[PDB]
Amino acid sequence: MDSFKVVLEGPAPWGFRLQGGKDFNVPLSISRLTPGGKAAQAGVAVGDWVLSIDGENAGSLTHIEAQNKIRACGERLSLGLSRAGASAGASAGASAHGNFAFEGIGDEDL
Repeated sequence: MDSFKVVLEGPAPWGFRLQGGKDFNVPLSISRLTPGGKAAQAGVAVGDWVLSIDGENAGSLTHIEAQNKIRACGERLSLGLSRAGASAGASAGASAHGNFAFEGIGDEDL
């Protein structure tokens, strides 16, 4: 699989989430990604497999830690993703109706 990187730098916050847990022998990946959001600008899509955060390998950090790595960002955030197989998908037209899933979240949101 061909790996790649994506750095998102901007004034406003991000609009994506993360999950998994290295400590729990679980890989890190994006939980949710708002349509046309900040992360989307860089070309990120929910489902991808996270390899590193803020230019630092996330193979030593846990789920909760992974978040702090992003929020800690000050100038720019550099994340690394890879080509996943049958990860997941989404819908764009749904936006027209207002198909969202953001509410009572934040603990993991970024």
